[PDB]
Amino acid sequence: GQVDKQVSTAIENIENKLVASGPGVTRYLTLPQTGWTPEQIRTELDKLANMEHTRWEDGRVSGAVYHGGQDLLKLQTEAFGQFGVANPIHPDVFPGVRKMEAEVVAMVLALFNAPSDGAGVTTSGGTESILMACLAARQKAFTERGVKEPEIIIPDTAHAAFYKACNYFGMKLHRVPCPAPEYKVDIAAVRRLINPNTVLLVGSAPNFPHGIVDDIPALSRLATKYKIPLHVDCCLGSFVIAFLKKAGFPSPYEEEGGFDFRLPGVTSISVDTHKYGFAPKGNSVLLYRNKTYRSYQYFIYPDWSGGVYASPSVAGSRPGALIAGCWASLMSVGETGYINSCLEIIGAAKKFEASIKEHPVLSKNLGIVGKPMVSVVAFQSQNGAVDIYDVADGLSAKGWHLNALQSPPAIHVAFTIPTAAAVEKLTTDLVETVEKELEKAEERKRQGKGDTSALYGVAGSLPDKSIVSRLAEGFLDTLYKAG
Amino acid sequence: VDKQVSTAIENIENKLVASGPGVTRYLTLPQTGWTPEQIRTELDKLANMEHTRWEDGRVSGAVYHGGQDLLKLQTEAFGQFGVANPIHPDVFPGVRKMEAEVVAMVLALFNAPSDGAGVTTSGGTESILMACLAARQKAFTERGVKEPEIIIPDTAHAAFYKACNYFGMKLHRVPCPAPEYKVDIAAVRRLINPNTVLLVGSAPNFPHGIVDDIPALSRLATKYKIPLHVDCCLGSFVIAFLKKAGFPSPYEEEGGFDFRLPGVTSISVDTHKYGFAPKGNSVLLYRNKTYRSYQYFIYPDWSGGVYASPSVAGSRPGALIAGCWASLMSVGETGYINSCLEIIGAAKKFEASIKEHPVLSKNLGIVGKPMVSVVAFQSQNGAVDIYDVADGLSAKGWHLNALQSPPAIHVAFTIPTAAAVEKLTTDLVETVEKELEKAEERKRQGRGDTSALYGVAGSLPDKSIVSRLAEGFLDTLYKAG
Repeated sequence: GQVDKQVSTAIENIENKLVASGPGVTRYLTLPQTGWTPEQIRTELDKLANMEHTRWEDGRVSGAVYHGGQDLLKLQTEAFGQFGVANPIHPDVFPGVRKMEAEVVAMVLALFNAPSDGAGVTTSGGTESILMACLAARQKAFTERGVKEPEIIIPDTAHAAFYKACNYFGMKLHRVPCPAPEYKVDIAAVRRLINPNTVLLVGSAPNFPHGIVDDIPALSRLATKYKIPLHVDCCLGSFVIAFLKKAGFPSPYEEEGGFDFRLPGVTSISVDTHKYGFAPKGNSVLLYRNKTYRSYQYFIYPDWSGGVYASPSVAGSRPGALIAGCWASLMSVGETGYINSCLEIIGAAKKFEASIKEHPVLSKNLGIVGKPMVSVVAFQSQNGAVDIYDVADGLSAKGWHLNALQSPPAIHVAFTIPTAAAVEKLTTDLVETVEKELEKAEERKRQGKGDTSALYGVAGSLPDKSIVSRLAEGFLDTLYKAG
Repeated sequence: VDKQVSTAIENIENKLVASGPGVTRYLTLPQTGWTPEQIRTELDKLANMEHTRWEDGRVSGAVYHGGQDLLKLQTEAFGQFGVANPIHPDVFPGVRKMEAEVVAMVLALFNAPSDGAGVTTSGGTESILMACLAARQKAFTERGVKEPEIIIPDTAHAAFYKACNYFGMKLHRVPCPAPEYKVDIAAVRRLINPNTVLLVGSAPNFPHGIVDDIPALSRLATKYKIPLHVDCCLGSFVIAFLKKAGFPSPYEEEGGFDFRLPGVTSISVDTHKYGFAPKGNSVLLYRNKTYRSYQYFIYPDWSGGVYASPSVAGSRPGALIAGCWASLMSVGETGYINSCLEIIGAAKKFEASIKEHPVLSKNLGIVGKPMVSVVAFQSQNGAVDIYDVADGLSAKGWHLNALQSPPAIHVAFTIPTAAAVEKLTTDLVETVEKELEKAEERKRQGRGDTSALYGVAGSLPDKSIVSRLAEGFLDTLYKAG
């Protein structure tokens, strides 16, 4: 009962927090009987656009909007306008799109020093990329090594999409710890888990939670040695991780052959053109060391009454409009653009990182998680008087949308062109937030002795996960609740 | 074999990859960003590359509306919601709303129950995948099934195979025999076993545009307590508005083909076909939230925080969502009824033409009894090879769909193609006539046409051949240099 009531309450709170109601909220739950007018639609749409929301425009949201620049957005919009009806599955009908796509891939292959037989596909997103990589490896190991009970070895810090992959394609997952202070995968632990049913090694460049780049060289050595495909999740490093050297920022493992196709064990890399490529959402690229590989992810069904069906990825039908958007984005930004943006973003990251380490308050109370090199800075509490989640809620109350982590308890900022412009303000607000909690503790001690974010703390520590499970289930339901 | 293959592939590449003077191939990022005007210029160039003229209504079921007014609106929506990502509802509430509303509107269209739930997917493929996954997870959680099986009609969409391949399920193909080209209910029944986790039905099916016996499937589904999924991807809005338009509604008098039938647990609908939403916009419908839930992915233990996603994709395009939404609102019931009237009208007209026109009626035959937007016809004359007809129309600039079982061609009518039905009829007549003449000279004395090679390869003992051929195609799709 009680658990139930608590849950229901929590859900109700979520719904009350996400579902926007109140006078003015017209809920359109059935098709209009007569078509609205263009102006009508435009009006309503503006109305929607101006709903109250975390002001990403004010650079207060972590890694949600990477560029946001009107000029670019317009361009993307025009591209969309020109290729609105384009569907690449019909290259003979939409050749332009087909070209643009190919080119996008090419351009990315180059960024990561791909071999000449390098091949790649566009995917809707990093999730899809990862899925397809996994599938690829599975099919590979099946066709070649006749493997039937597939296994993949991932770091704990690895992106959940991998678990999704294993869940979907029926693979056994192995999570290796990334212990402090390095917060990098345990190579020995990886080695130990390698067995004949291992079909994929995974590495992160960097990883979502902490923004740490795993020991891709070491993983490559293992991969080469045991003849197992290495996949690099670079979704989040995107362009930024690549332009690091050009920007002058140290490139992860430069002196050990980098983190990309330069390393012979690296067989597949996933890159999100929509994160730091600044492409429209719905634009990622998966790279394979050779066509031979890529092929495993293809779906061909020749016996179909409707004709031979062939699809390179998950989707049959896709949006040429978005493809074109991605393309132009790349062309409009260009090497210079990316170097510049890199400079800014990484600069901001480094500045923040310094702030935490140096600022008299922060340096005493907080600590950086590992040694982040890219665009993601994760920090945790080094003072038992300051609960990190409390800090999170404190910043949230100040209008910040940062990312709360679990293992360990921490917060991360994924810096984007917007957030980079707000770094100082972030620093300020963080200082103030921290101070406040210190006073609270002081007041607690004075008194002798309400914690929010407990969902990630108390609930994070809760014995069963069923609780958080139901909580999320609600969230998701809410996402589609209109009535 | 190898040489033949390689040649074929080379022909494909030489037929899809535009080369030749002026074809600038950008294989690396420009060193300095291009200017807006430069980009616009290039983009126009790309847009005006030579291609099958869908604008002239010569492409089957690729562009459903294509109307400038709508496109502009969609474009504006995209412009306003370019950066929107629904996974952040607190950041992009509008999108979150619009989505929910879309789902609702569709749920209504198919007479969903009050506890009816639904998600948006990128497309019908994804819808189908998610339905299959849902069923699987259901049967696992509830009936502890470990070796899942699904029963589908032969005419069912390949995405089902993809689903089974992906999620490791056993697939059962049931025949759809002439003249009905509907699934064999008896054969379905016989295959039902404790490991059966999903029954499938088509409304209509892609190849022949036939609606399966959804009532019967519903009965079986209720009886054996197995989920029924209706693939409605291709019936989309048009099948929903058929009766309103005045055209007969499949199985009206037996409770229709949608949630009115108690056995119908899930329906997949493509807002991007006849909803006229931008590409990347489909909806999956479930009789109850409880059901829908099975397709959700929740990973709570993740160091980055509790991950939860409703479908395949984590990140998604709010721009597209908003576009789809507006499309609906801008078109409205009236609009859809009108478009239905036109499209179905055209289909029927074509169907009649084939049955009545002195030439065609003698040489061709409709496949089954189509009622929707897909009209499929085959050769009734051994002198006329359907694929040859296909190639003939192809030479006339038509992009129609060539089928295998049986050998046939289909037209999926869209606002464009509907406007060209007459011209299509004319060109078809002329095409047929030609092949008849050819056969005359043939018989008077005693080669290989492309489509024929497609048929020959499909008639070959092993599919490995065609497989490779397809692979090549796909590779081509990503060849830039």
